[PDB]
Amino acid sequence: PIVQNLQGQMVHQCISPRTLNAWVKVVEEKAFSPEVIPMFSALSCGATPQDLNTMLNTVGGHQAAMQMLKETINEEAAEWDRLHPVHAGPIAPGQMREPRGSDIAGTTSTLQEQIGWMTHNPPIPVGEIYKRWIILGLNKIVRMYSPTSILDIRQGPKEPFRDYVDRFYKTLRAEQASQEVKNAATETLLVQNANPDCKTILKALGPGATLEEMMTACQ
Amino acid sequence: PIVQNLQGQMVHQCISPRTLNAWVKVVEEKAFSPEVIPMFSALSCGATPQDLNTMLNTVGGHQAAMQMLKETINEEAAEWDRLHPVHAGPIAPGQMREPRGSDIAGTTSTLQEQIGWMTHNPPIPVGEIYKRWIILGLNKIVRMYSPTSILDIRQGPKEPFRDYVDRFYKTLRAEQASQEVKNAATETLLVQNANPDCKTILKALGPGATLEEMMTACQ
Amino acid sequence: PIVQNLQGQMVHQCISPRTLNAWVKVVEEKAFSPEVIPMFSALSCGATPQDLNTMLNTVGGHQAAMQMLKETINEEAAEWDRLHPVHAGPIAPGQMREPRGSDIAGTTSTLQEQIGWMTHNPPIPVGEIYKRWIILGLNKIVRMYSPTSILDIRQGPKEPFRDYVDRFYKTLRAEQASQEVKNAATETLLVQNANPDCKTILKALGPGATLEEMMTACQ
Amino acid sequence: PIVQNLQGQMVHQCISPRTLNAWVKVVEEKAFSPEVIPMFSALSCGATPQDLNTMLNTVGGHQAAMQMLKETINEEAAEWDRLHPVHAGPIAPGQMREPRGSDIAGTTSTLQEQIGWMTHNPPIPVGEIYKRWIILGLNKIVRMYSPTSILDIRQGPKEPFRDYVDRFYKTLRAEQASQEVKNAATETLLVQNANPDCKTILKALGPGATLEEMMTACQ
Amino acid sequence: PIVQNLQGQMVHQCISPRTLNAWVKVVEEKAFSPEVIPMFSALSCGATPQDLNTMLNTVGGHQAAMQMLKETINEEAAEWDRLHPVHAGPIAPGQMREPRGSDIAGTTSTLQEQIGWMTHNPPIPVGEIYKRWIILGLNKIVRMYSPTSILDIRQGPKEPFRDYVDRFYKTLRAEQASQEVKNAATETLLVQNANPDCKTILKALGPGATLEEMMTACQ
Amino acid sequence: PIVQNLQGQMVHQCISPRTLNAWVKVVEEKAFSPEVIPMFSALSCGATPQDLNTMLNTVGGHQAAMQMLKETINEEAAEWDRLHPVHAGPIAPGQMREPRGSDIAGTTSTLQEQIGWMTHNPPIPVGEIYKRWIILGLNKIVRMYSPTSILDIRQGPKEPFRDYVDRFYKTLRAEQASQEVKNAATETLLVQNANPDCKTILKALGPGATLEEMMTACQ
Ligand SMILES: O=c1[nH]ccn1Cc1ccccc1
Ligand SMILES: O=c1[nH]ccn1Cc1ccccc1
Ligand SMILES: O=c1[nH]ccn1Cc1ccccc1
Ligand SMILES: O=c1[nH]ccn1Cc1ccccc1
Ligand SMILES: O=c1[nH]ccn1Cc1ccccc1
Ligand SMILES: O=c1[nH]ccn1Cc1ccccc1
Repeated sequence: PIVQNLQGQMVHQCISPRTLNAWVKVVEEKAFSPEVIPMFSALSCGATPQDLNTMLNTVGGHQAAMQMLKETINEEAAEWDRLHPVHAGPIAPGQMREPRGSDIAGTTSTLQEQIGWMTHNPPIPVGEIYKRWIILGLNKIVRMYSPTSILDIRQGPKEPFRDYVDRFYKTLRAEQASQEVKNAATETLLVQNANPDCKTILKALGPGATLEEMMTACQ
Repeated sequence: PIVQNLQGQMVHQCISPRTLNAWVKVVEEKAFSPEVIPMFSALSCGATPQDLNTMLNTVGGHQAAMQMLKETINEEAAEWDRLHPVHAGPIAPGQMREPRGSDIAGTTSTLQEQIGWMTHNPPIPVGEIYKRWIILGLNKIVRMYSPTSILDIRQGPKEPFRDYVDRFYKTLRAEQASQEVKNAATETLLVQNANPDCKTILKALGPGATLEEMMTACQ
Repeated sequence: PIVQNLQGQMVHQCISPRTLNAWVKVVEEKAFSPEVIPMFSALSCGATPQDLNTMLNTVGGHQAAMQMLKETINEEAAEWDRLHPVHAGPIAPGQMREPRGSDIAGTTSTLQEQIGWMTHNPPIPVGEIYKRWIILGLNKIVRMYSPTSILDIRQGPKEPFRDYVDRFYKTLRAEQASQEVKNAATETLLVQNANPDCKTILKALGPGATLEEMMTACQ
Repeated sequence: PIVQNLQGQMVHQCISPRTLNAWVKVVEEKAFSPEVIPMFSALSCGATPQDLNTMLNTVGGHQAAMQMLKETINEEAAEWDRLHPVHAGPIAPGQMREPRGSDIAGTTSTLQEQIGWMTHNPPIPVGEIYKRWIILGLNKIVRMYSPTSILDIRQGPKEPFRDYVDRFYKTLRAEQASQEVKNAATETLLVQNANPDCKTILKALGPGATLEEMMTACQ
Repeated sequence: PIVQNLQGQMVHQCISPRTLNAWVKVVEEKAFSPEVIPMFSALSCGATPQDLNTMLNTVGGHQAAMQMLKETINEEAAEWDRLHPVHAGPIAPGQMREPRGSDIAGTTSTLQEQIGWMTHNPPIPVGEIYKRWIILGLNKIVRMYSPTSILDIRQGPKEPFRDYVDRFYKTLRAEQASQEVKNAATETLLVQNANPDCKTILKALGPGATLEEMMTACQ
Repeated sequence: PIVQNLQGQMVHQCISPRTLNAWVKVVEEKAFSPEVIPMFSALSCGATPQDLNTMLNTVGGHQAAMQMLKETINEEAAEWDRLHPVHAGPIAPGQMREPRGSDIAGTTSTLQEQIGWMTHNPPIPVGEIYKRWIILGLNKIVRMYSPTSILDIRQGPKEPFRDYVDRFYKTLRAEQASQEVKNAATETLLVQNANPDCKTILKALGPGATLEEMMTACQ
């Protein structure tokens, strides 16, 4: 990653064994559970494109997902090259060349080039641009691997309302519902999918009920 | 988080794998036991709003709780915007814009904006303001998930008084009794809920008994 | 805690996940075994009152003990306020206010106030004063939870003398015998409580015997 | 490894116990799974030739692989000496000698010589040159230890298409297919090797199908 | 402990959770095996008397040993006070007082006094003096807890000579034989205590045999 | 160990709990497997003679080996004293004395003397000289504890050639064959010791076969 030292210069530091192991272990334990993505984002704080490729490449399983992710990165790289075409022919001696999509993705750029871009005044944030592409790809993977439609999350007859709501919102998160839909589902599908006893209690609360109020009501 | 370096400047540092893992593991092991909240506060020392969202978003279960927490944050954001309305229209070039509730909560502000506020002379402490909102939300969750009324904590006939007192005060903590009530319960409900043999001994001590004296008495 | 940096200034640093976890785990594993107290003291090296409250508040069990500890802290705070009454009415602008007992205990003081006191020339050591109160409280808890009187530690007929002496001094430590009594018990209760075969051997050594000499004698 | 300090000088630092243990443990757990190679590359960030030999030499098993790796290094060293012959006879007093292949590989050079080369202005990057040779050798080992031809990865009749695609691309990675072949296999061998029900669905999609679209289709 | 910072000043740093836990765990796992003493010495590198008392006091078991250790420390403190008597009556204002035996042992001195002594030009090395006393005490404990005389370590009839030699020298180490005796036992008791078949082979080697040669001979 | 600080001075730092524990654990898990020696070398990076004795002394088992190691160190110390005799009689006031073999081995020198030598301009590298002696001793131990002659490593009739080659080269490493012999064994003993089916295939390859080619051939 790129970090600041005591002279006030942002400098390269090696990715730590602790970071490398944390990422491989969260993928081993959680696969493409939605909460893996904020973990990836946080473990890749300050990452160069080299560091992002290290993290993705240290994953041993899930090679279907990793091939889909490469396809997404290639789509984003291709859109970058459409928006930001680069001069053909020789670099000005000693000067910074403009990054292409494959430079951002770390496959045609050196670590030295990456550092040069990320530490330019002002930064050309190739690490942050590439991380955006990767997270776009990972979100597609999370949606693909979501096992269950929200339509099939219904409260069991002896299922505590809290356990049902946990399943419901775990499902909406993987299915990648907007916050607007998560906020609004409280006075639609969450009530419809409740068991008869709880649905009667929720129906009676009226509209405008907070989730806290609905959970209190069906305790 | 924001930390101080050797030039005397408060600077951004990445959230550590150790911090990320500590928080996910305490939620896995303890759920919304009351002691999770001081742990959250301490693990989020120096946190930006980005870091607070990372910690909450890395939680995989408990999505009912996480949706209630978003509802609380939205209520606090809305009260902030009532107290501190911001100018519409263009930012003064190169100058700091005033934060809105959604900027404090990290959903409409950049990490660079957050750093700018938190390191301003004097600080606009968006991390501390947002942490207050989050802890307000988490305290509601702790109360909601408290399984047992204090009225139902009664000393078993062969239950050591110490084990009963541990249950009693564990319950009052989750039910979120004020310190005044915790202090005063020693000469009310704690005696009433004691078994006959201990209640007789405590009744005789008189008023003014310390908890230490009551625990000694029923040893 | 408060630590020194490279300019020679004592500065605040966040409590570490390693410290937080060490303390919660020693309380989980050892409860109020006497050796928990030196561990608390060492894990709280440099602690602000905020940090001491974090450590105590991260404990999930033992709420009888934690309520007794609050009662002790309140007694010490009340004695502080007797010795060191503070001016009522407005703070001199920009100047340091004098701490009250509740400021020392971290319930009515800010982290900024605490730092101000602890880093004043010369320090007003609110962290060390509060730690003294807490350790006074924890020592009461250790004594309360000591399960066995020293009168009931007697050497079994096939019990190795060393195993008996370990039980004896483990008991005296929890019962909170002075060093004078621990030193002097070697030529009283330790011999009286020994089995017949060892008591005969120890009786014959004469007075003045070192513990090493008594342990050699009954090997 | 070579790291930068506060004066702006790249300096030697000891290889950490954490790095040493991480590498030995990944070889113990994963052997020559392809993902071991990016892990080796990342754990050896900044490595001197001495550090690379330490990492390889701390491996206890797999001595067939380690002997093949030495053979590869010797081939690369021999090609280096062809491209970059060095002066015979005495070093200019106090001056830097040119590295030979065995100096790059750390067997005939001192740590001091290695540091001298790696910190020269401009660097003679003996650590990076040697790491290239080692990774060339390790890639041969990965290919040798790949247990299964891609021709024998075929979707079972009740095998979820995703599990088949994971096996397929895990196999292509170990067999060390180019990215061009991995990209193009989606509209050849991946369909041919699918079960009848999925092959019918994929045959119908037409050409141009993304992996995401094929995986959606056979969900 | 006392460590050096960047201004070139030896400064106090808190004992680390890692150090505290390492020591408690080695005593839990190894008790008073001789190898515990070099571990104590190394874990207490740079220790103040306060830090040495922390380490000893964090031990929960072995209170017979810990009482013997206090007796040894008191003997050494008493000899210090014989060699180095201190002036009675008032300290020169702002000046360093001379340490007494109980100051060296940390029971009558403050951490500030200890730092003052250890960082004086030239140091009054109270940490190193106290560590010497403690190690003297711990060596007595190791000897006391040694279970077996060297006279009773004899090679079994089907016992590999190497396993016998390991037992022999493990025993001599706990019994606290000088290096002179360990060196010389190779051509006395080690041969006498060998089984008949090995004793015949060793008898024939002649005098002057290295341990390596004796171990080769009886392989 | 000796490390560099920010003023550009090589300074003493305490051996870390992580280093101490890593070494004791590798000896517990691997004994005198050959790969323990590069691990010792790497864990002792920068070590003073004091640190090397700490590491060897923290080993609890293997006291036959540790006594042989002392014998080797004494032989090397004696050869040092032959090559580098030191002046008898008084040190020049305030000046550096020349090290004797026992000073290099840390038994008659202080840590301060060791630091003085290792940080002299130019260094008298007592840590590196002593580490050489120790590794010479440890290599003898590895050879002594090697359980099996290379003559007895023969490919089983259903043993995969790769598993046989792993045994063969694991054995040559412990028996401490030169690299020349390891390189040349590929076209001698490795073929002779192969099973009939593989020997026929290898016999036919001709001379000049790489290990990779032989392993491919007998796959
Ligand atoms: O190296 C890796 N692992 C996952 C993605 N990448 C970068 C990449 C992107 C696109 C095609 C090929 C390689
Ligand atoms: O990102 C997260 N996780 C939990 C809360 N937040 C911030 C937030 C607040 C309110 C609505 C939407 C998002
Ligand atoms: O916060 C905590 N946990 C244990 C003690 N304290 C401080 C305190 C002291 C007294 C009353 C109320 C609170
Ligand atoms: O020391 C090691 N372990 C694996 C490779 N190397 C360096 C080397 C290269 C070639 C021949 C001999 C030694
Ligand atoms: O505090 C501890 N634990 C073990 C020794 N010490 C210091 C000490 C020495 C002698 C008498 C009393 C106390
Ligand atoms: O202290 C230790 N442990 C193993 C070797 N050494 C140093 C030494 C060398 C020779 C004789 C005596 C002691």
